[PDB]
Amino acid sequence: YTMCDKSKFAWKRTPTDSGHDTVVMEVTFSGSKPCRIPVRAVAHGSPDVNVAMLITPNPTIENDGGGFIEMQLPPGDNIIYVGELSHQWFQTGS
Amino acid sequence: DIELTQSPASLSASVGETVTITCRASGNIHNYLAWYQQKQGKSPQLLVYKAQTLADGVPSRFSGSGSGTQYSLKINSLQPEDFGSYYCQHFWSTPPWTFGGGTKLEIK
Amino acid sequence: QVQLQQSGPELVKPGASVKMSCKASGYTFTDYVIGWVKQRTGQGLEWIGEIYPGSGTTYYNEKFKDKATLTADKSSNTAYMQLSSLTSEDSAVYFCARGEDGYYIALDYWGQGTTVTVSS
Repeated sequence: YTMCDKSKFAWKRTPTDSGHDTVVMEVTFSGSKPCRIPVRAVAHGSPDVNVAMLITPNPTIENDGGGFIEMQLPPGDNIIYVGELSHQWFQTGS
Repeated sequence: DIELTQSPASLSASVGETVTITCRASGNIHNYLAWYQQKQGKSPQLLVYKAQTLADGVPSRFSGSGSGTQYSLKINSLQPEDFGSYYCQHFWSTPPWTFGGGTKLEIK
Repeated sequence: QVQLQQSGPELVKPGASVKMSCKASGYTFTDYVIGWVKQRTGQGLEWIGEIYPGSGTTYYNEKFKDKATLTADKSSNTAYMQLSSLTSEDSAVYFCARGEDGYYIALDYWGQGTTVTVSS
């Protein structure tokens, strides 16, 4: 697969607590399908390093589905990025 | 859906002068805004993409600017070939890739 | 150079169907989306839909999903739009245009337009 067009994502389910200590979300994609999703997260203070620990391996958009993403994030102020689609995620705890 | 509202609807100007026309989006489109020029009876021609990048062959008297929901196209030193209708279009995140209603520039 | 060559005008009765073509040349067909745009005389541009020839993926404007059908033929580097059940509201110029598959941010080259005139 090729990489999903970073400009063609929208939120279907915004990032939310999963009930088992993870962050789940769902996106819709409006480019060529199928494709591999570029998903990352960035901590305030370090714009270069992907801090998202993916539980869903190799997330993809298929023709008939895909777009569910599950991850864990470090404590503090983060931003989640699916392509260029973004959402803040402040992670409580330690 | 995103609505694009262009302003003014029409304007008349003289060769050698400057004009500014604008395109307002109903939601944040993250600079995914293109500008086209269309002469009467012809096909649209891409002028600007990503809100500020000139397309190949477009002269530097065109400049695109803006961000968020507000975008501007400025034409310096108008030339006779600059008449026509100008349209904006967005490509952010989900279709429809809607067009603004157009601005008609008449060279006085 | 990039060229999108569209088929000739269609003067048809109400209720007819038409199929128009858009032949691409001067680039690699499957690296670029083909979008279609409607323009009534004296009016603005309207996005109909698009096809990714490389994958077959299509997107349709909700207002046209019962009116337009988009297909592509890789072997002939040709894209097709079919319009069904024509009314006078369908009389218009229809353009095909090219965008980049994978970072689709503009319709960067446009065909010359196919005029459809629905007439008695």
